Amino acid sequence: MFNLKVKDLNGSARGLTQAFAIGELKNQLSVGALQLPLQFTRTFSASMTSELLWEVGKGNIDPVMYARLFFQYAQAGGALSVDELVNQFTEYHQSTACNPEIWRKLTAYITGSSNRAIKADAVGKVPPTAILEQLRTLAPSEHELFHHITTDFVCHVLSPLGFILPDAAYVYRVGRTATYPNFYALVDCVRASDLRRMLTALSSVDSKMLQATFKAKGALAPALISQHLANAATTAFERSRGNFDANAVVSSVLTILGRLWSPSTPKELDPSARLRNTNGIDQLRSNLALFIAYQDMVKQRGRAEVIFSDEELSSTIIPWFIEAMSEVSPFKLRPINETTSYIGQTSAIDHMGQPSHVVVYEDWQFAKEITAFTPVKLANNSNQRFLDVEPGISDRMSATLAPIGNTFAVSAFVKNRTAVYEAVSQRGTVNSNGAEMTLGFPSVVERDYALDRDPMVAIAALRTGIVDESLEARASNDLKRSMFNYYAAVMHYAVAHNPEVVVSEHQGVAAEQGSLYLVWNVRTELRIPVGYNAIEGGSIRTPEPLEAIAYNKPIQPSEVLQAKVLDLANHTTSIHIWPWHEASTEFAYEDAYSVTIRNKRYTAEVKEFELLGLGQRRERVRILKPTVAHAIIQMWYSWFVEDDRTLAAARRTSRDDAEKLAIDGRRMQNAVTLLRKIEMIGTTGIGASAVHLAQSRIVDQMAGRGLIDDSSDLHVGINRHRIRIWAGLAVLQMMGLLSRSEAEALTKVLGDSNALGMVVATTDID
Amino acid sequence: MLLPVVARAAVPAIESAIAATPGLVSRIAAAIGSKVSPSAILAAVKSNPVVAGLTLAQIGSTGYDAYQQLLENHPEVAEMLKDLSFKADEIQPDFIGNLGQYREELELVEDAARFVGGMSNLIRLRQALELDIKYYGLKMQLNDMGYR
Amino acid sequence: MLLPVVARAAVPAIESAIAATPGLVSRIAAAIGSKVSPSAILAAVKSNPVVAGLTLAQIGSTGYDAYQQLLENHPEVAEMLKDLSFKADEIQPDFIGNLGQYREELELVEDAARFVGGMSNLIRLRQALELDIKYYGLKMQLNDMGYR
Amino acid sequence: MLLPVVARAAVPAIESAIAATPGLVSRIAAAIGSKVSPSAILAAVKSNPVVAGLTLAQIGSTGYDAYQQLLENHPEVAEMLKDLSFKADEIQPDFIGNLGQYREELELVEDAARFVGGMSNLIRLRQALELDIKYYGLKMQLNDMGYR
Amino acid sequence: MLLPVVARAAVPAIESAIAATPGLVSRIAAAIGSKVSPSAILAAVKSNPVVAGLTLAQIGSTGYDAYQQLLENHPEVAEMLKDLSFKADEIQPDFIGNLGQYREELELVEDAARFVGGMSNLIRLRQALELDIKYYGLKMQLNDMGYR
Amino acid sequence: MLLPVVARAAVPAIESAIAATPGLVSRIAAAIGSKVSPSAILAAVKSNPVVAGLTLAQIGSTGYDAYQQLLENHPEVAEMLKDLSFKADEIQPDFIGNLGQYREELELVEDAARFVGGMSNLIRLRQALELDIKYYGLKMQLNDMGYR
Repeated sequence: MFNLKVKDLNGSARGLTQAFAIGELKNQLSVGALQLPLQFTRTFSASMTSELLWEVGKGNIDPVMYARLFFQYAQAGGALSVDELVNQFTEYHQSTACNPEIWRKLTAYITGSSNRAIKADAVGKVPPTAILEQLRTLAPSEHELFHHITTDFVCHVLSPLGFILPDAAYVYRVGRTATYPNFYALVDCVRASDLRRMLTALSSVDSKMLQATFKAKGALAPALISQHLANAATTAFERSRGNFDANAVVSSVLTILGRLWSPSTPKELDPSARLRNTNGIDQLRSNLALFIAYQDMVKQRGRAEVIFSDEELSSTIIPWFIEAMSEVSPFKLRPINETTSYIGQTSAIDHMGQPSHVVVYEDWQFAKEITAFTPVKLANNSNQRFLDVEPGISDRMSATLAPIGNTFAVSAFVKNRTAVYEAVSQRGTVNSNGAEMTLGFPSVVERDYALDRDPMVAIAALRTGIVDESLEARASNDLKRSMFNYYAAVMHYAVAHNPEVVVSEHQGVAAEQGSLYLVWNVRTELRIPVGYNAIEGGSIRTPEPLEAIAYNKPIQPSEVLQAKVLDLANHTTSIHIWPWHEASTEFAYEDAYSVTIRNKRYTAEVKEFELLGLGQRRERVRILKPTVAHAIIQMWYSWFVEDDRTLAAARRTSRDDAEKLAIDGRRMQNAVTLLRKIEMIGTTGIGASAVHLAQSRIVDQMAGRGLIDDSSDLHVGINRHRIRIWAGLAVLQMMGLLSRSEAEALTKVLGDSNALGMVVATTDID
Repeated sequence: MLLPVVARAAVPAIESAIAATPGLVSRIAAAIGSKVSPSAILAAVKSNPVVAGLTLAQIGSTGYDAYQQLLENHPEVAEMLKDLSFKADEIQPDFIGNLGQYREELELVEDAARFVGGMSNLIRLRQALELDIKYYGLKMQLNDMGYR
Repeated sequence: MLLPVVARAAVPAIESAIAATPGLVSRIAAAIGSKVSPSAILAAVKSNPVVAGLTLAQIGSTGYDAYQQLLENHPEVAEMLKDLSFKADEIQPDFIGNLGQYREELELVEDAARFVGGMSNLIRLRQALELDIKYYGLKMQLNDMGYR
Repeated sequence: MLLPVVARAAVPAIESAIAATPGLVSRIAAAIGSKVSPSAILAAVKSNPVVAGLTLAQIGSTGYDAYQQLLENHPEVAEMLKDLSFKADEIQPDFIGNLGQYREELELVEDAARFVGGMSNLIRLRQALELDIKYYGLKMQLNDMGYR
Repeated sequence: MLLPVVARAAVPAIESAIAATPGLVSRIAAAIGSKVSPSAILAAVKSNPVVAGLTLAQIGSTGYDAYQQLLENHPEVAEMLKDLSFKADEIQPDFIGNLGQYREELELVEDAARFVGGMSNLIRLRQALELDIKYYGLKMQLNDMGYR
Repeated sequence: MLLPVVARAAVPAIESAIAATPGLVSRIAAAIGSKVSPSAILAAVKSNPVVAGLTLAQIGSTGYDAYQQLLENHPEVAEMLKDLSFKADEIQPDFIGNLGQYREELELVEDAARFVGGMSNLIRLRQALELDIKYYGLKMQLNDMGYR
């Protein structure tokens, strides 16, 4: 839940405004003075890609995912750039491929014979950990990811010969890929293609002729192996050599797109009719991810300069970039209507038709699986440890979380916001301010849970535009990437729902030469402007991508948004080096149920192992964190509390009779559905066991006091509906899905309505 | 190069501090590592925002507003200046053995706080029990008259 | 930590209070728990907004504006700062026995208010019945002339 | 409670009024129902915005800006403050007997206004028929030259 | 033409410097090449922003804020103004010979930074290994009591 | 009709010019062509922005700020007021014959500019060749160490 004023959008939400995107700290940005229309029809979006685990210790070389591990080691490791990383890798590969001594020494080691041939029967086995440990000494570097890529190259070319043990395995995690390409991401997608051309020549080395002469003769000298490896190393090194700067390719192909996008380019510096008729410029011209990447380029750099020969060189640098993009990459070209279909929109309407509140939300799918593992060391002062999954606990919690996913839809939250805003509406037009916008993105709070980050700093980043410098790099570098993604996704939604876009050029203060921005030409049939513009002429021209959402109709999401759980079950024998401790949580819990029976209070404690079917308190086990479930439940809670606070604010100043009865009936209907929801949770696996244990702890405490059994018609029903509400809160307390402060405030809201009394009043008969 | 938006308020405050005293000019010249002359250190301030921030750390009486303005404009000068500006504070000899005497007692505070709820719930429960009896009697009499 | 928009108003007020009197330095040193030196308590203020609010609750003449500005720009310090800043009022011995004699008055007032409407309608009705007769005559004559 | 935006402009105004004269202290203590101490009336102001509005009504020159700012930031206080802060206007002796002589006049005025148009149109028509004839001749001359 | 926002700050500062001393009027007339009269140099300043920047660089004690505001509002003029306002710095005789002695030192610094991480990480690690042992004992004791 | 934001700075400036001297009243009455009374010229200023700008061009010392503010806020009056305020500059008889002697110089400068790049590139190349040789040696030694 992020609340913004659509009128004071500068001081309200600067982190998503286009003035901030092209360098306006002030509010000064023009209406469409000088204009040039454009029609976007494609975009480079990433796929539906989430993070996963991949293992490197085997004899395979997968070039796309070694490229991906370079991405994560360069960016998410705090290193310089994947451009510099691929440059040092080319230097390393040149030094080991143009050196004949190395490919003799580490074949002498892994064959055992320096000068004399080996027979076909006296063939032993050396594990790849040993050849890695001596490759570290022979060919030194400072990056382990080069020694891995050399190790499994030589294990790939020796594995049919039978000189290596297939035993060991070893696994890293790969990270989260952004959807919308930055300038730097375009540079990196050009370098990653050249690295993939490097590695796919190493991946094709067969040693079929070496195996054939081994079988035919019975023996082979180590010099044939040392030649057959050092030939293939140089065949990849020959692919490595003779490349373009990715920076100077992308900066030159984005600058000429700027100069033929803008309406006010000088006649001097202006692309001629040859390069303008380059095969492919007509497709890169109507592309939107390139527009926002151009804005980010001229934002960061400030200006742009050409280096290449602008007549014949640049008319054959462009299809190299087209091939780098059109290759299998993270970023694929798609139509503009495809990439942003999980967004939905609704609004609260006046009698004239004007919006008062507008809600924009992401449509999610509740993930309902969960895993419990235990970490097992290998040796002391060595973080090589690996970790064992435990069925019979993860199965219990999965079977408990699977009914809770069938009651927490995301459409049924905005559908309750709208009923609130239609039930508390007066009869009077809205003129004093624009229609305030709430945007419900569970992904913000989900990354706040996933990185252990305060939500105040993300809300502050979206509000005042800037990020904080106090927090560390592994959270700031994800905050800035997330913030760029939200700006880009807003503009894809706005352009895909208002395809009438017209490019201007900002030159008011003009701290740059030319920095472009769209405007929209949405037709409205309204009279009073939301935001601040002029509504003249049957249509409005607005520069900002959020007001163009504030004039739409209700839109329905066609696709859910999906996050998948990480994979500990399949590879359970490998050792784990990725940080398992940030993505797992400690699981221990204590709760207690109290009830007064004729002026005497009875308390029943309960622990988590008694609920989980365990007898012994185990203390090593850790749950992999349910961030999607927790984020959906947090958005639901914050919306429930906000709706109740607005109805309590409007019931006091209603000053009417029928509208006052409507507000009161709305509150009662609201609280009884909340109570039935929690009580339906408290009949699941953990909840029913908590009931059957807390009842036993109560009953064996009434043992000394002889008391007469009660009516057993209503009294059983009342005590049943109270114990189930307690169990339903306790299970969401014990899984991380609810804090104790918010469970306590939710209990206060349910208690001050006499909601259990109004529910039991419909289990009587008069 | 320092941006003019910072420089407009940053330069005359440093110049007024130099006109107040020249004894800090030798201090900032030995601190940054430039020439002792005011024109040389002012050119270093104009050409490097890190040198400007180190001068606005050496003087902070009048240069606090200019320091905040350079802070709000450039973040990277702050990210480097927190590392370049670090004074290890003096520690007492009795500090860790003194802190060992409170282990028995912070545990007792937390074992109360887990039961009561929050820290604020503990403080408000402590105040409510330490409160006077006549407030309880006033509460009972307002409930007797029919108010809640 | 403390925001600079608040701190640029907080720091000169504390500086003026310390320059005005040194006894309040010892007062805030005993109240917060910092060292008695002005540099230490000023560092505690600049480090922690709760400590800044406790100092602005200690000094009250020139610190009210900075205190309210901190309460504006820090909404999350407010409940804990209220729980820490609590002085119980001194209740009189005669108050609840004095209140016990107004149950006769208040019940009659509430019955008449439930008859009329709201308390605002009761007050407006009482003022209209207490109002002068010439207003009734004026209302009758303005209705007689064709005005409503 | 009182908003800080109101409170920053409201509290030193009441403090300056008390520092101006102490004769208003007993006046506002009798008007609200507080004790005669300025700390008591200041606690009542900071607690209840209706009491804050009554104090900013009792002091009139120095607190009119804080009164209007309270009335801006609190629309809820306005009707109850108008109900409490009421004083009856003194009526003239021959007011209604003087007003009875204007039924001849205002009927004729409204009947003329119906035929003319608006009251603004009747005022402009009265000024046009009161206006000098040289303007009519100048209009006819500019139309004689073909200017319209 | 020159911007009005720039001219409102640039014209009275130059005219104040003219009324201060006319040797600077002769100096800027020789520097730009206009006629020596104040009206002629002011008509050049109001017409050409490059000439306005040259004059606001010729007077620098009192025209610094207007000069930097011109440099804010006109970023296009900055390249040509920097090119025309350029002087060669007097280089030192022992400088490059003293610099060639430091290839042994900078290579070791950069080799250490390649192992550690960034230069910020190297500075922080050098500070930590320069730090006293009592802080390590303090962190061990807080971990011993159960505090991460 | 003049804008109020313009008029609130224009009207007291004209009033200050009238309070300075009354000869300017007769001067602007002869210039604009209105009645010589100050009320008539002050009404003409508020009635017509063209007349307002012509008055602010007649009086020059204090009216330059309000004149630039009028030129900011009124774009439509700019071309018309530039036409109405035109005076021919005095031209010298030897100016064109003195200018004719310089084509030999300017043609060579334009050819060298076409070769090098812009005039900025020509200036930078002329400075780079005019520079000392020790800078070339310093560049060579920083490349010798391996720094680029």
